[PDB]
Amino acid sequence: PKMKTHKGAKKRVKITASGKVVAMKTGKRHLNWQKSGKEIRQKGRKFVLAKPEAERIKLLLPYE
Amino acid sequence: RVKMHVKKGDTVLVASGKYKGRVGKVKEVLPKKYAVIVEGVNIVKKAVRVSPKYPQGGFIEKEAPLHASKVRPICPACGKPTRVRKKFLENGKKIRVCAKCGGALDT
Amino acid sequence: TRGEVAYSGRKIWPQKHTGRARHGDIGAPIFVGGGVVFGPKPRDYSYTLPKKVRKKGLAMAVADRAREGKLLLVEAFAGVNGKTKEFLAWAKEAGLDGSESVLLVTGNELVRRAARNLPWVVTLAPEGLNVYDIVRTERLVMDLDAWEVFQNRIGG
RNA sequence: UAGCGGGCGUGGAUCCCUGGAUGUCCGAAUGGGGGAACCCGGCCGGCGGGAACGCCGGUCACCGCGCUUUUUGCGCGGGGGGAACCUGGGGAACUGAAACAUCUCAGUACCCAGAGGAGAGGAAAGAGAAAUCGACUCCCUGAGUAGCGGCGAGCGAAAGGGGACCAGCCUAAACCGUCCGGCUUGUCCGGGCGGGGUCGUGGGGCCCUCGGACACCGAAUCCCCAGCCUAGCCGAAGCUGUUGGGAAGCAGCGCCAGAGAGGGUGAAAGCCCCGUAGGCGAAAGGUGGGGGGAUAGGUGAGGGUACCCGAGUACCCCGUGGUUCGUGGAGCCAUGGGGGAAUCUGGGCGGACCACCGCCUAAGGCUAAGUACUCCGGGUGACCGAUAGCGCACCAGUACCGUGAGGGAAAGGUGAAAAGAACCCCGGGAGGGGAGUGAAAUAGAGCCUGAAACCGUGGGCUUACAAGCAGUCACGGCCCCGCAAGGGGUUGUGGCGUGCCUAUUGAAGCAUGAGCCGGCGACUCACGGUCGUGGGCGAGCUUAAGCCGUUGAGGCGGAGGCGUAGGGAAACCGAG
RNA sequence: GCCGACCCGCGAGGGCGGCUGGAGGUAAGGGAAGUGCGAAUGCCGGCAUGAGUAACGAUAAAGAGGGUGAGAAUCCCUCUCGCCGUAAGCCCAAGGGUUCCUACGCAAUGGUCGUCAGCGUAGGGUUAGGCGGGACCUAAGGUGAAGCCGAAAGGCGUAGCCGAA
Repeated sequence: PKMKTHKGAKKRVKITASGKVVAMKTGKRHLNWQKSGKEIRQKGRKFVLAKPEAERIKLLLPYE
Repeated sequence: RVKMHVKKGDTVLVASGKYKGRVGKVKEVLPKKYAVIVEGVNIVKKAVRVSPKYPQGGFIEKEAPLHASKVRPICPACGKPTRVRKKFLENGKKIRVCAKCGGALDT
Repeated sequence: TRGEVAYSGRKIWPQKHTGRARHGDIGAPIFVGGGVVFGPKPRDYSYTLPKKVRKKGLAMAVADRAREGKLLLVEAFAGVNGKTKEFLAWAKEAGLDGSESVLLVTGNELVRRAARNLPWVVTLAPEGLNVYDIVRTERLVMDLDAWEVFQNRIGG
């Protein structure tokens, strides 16, 4: 019957209007200090794919 | 209550299995188990030879219990289904175009 | 099942110093009337069928009979009265023997009654059609009431 | 359950259907005891020739209610039972996040008490943004959105709208008399009574102008009639031949049908029988506004007033719980405590609060419907069929087991009917041997079938010079089928030949289970997605509950969901 | 079901034949699932394995004669023989409930057998004004009117009351 649909994943991801599981980079907070704008702009976004397809089965009903 | 078969106590014809195609005597109706008998199954029963109610050689029988739905009604005609009638005094059952059933006692 | 046994949860055997096997409460499919497992239940076989295609079939069914030429829609009958003689004579009128089938169609209380007892006259009428019924049977006996029933049934 | 037996029925019996007697003692038990069915008596009558003994009948428990002069009482009620369905005081743990304390099963089992064929709720101190809706329960969908969280597992709204169903009236306080006690006899503190009135466009109380009224809404209240429940009743249509123990079968001719639903009958029957389709009936006890009546009752303007309009309540603060809400800005709301008003200039929300603005009437109640569940009843099945199906198909909640709590079983078959084997032979009988019987006697009394495991009789074939996963291959010798060739099978000679299953890199292994054989025996259910696909429509696809309908009968029903545009956290832009 | 030296499939299996058996069966085209064993020291059932082997229940012991009955060292009738006697004799309380007593009976139970019973079928038997307990007494204790308390159950509990060999 009616299942959960998990909103953790939803609250931190966004597929590309079809099924290409794509999202945001990983590894902030505990960096900074010793670096420059290099990794700054580069922390911007991310790709994500492959096993995130299993992750695509995770979310289910809503799409969004 | 609920034993309204199709028989009473007089005389009727036979279409059975043992001696299919005979006729029924006075017809002792006993009991409500559909067991009926006239002169029908006249086989042979044992019963010991003891001096009391039995002769020196006890080995004989006559009429014996039988199934109810083995017979069919009749009247001064041939033998047809009994259809009932209000005599507006009593209640019996005439016959297909003809008549008689319990009509031997002012019926 | 194995938990709804008229027994108890009594785990008679210990686990260790015993003899033969190892078992919990008597309620288990490994025994006698001890509840089975995954089997037959008073369940529900049911689902949905889109009107369109469904009613395609409806039309198509009678249409398949309309593909063998085995039908007729009489107006008034010779067996109007729910008696057998007249209706049979009228069956002789329409050209019907004594070894066929009567998914009739038609909507007349009188007709259905007489034609209800008559052996090969399974009789069908229109407020509740059926395509199984026509596949298995054969004779759209009809009044146009049942045909007009067809019309508003497959309208589109 | 057969019988002896001696008695009752058309002067109408068993019998079912109704009411009534009977209903001993125990049983909330109930005078009072009390280890369950025993015992003791005070009391009114009765019986014993009956005072002394005993029984017959009458009485004698406790709590809650109003009258009763506190009196005795009189009237009232009460407790205890119950499968699940409902409510409440408290209330676990298993498990689950593979750990574990918060989060979870869960307010599930459990204990007790309560309540009814329904419960529960219910007329807004309501939603929540529509300056819009318009009492309550169920469903569907909104939407698994919104929303919560060691942001971990997981927990999950309502508004919306489409359906099931639709029901609406009163109190308290003000206020007007009236009866009773006190008393700081007061134009008084209150209460027993009656009318008064019920509000959210604020109502009314009361006082004065309107004219204030037959009619009008008519009940949930009483009174009926049709109709329903527990005995019953008519009932379509066949006759012959035949195989046989039995026909209904196969044949000839004929018929029945609102009836071909099924069961029976020695077998397979529309036509023989209960009955079916259909049609029909109740004295007795109960059921019913559907039709109806009547009854309870309920329906109208304005001025002035200004009296009331629910008090430890509302409201504030600390300790609280529900709500999607875990300490969050936490609102509402239910309350351990401390604190504590007002009377329409009265007060509860709009998620802290302030403002505005709409919303709305608390702190005293009630209300049918629709909704749920299944012991008992009928209906009726792609349900089982004697290790199944309930543990129970039968003298099963019984034999046996524990002190008890409690555990709990094994178990159907002659025939069509007993016709159930009389008479005689071996025996002490038990059992057989001839009989009769019925078609059938491996249908013979535990009697349809009667495998295998396992235990036996004769006979056909082999084996006593032999080293063995006992089988297989070539040959032969023997016994019996085969006309021929062939074949059965017996197994002497030799070629060969390391058990089944588990677990292992690796076993015939001395790592393992198995006595044999028979059976019951383990990959499933609604939905949730996912890939594929056989089809439909294809920019369109599709209904949920539920409604007319069915006697295995369809159809309907646009609420809603999605596909069509994506993207930005957002604001918003926009095939950008 | 039994038997098979015949037919068909590469196979699980399919067909034909006779005997047993006595009232069912169910194609082709489909479909709904407690569906396929051989193990699980399987649940159960039936029956074997050791196997004529250990044992017949304290090492205090029988013999005869006669009798009964189909059947006797096993029962019984008498002659004979040993073992106890702080018990291995007698009672009561307890408990068991026809076991009793008699006619018959061995198919069971009896640790063989059994004509025997303590078993069996049926009948027949248990006498109180004094025994013994109740129409008298309390103790520990419990219930329990009252009372105190407990969210529920109920705890706590005066007078009373049941209570004994």
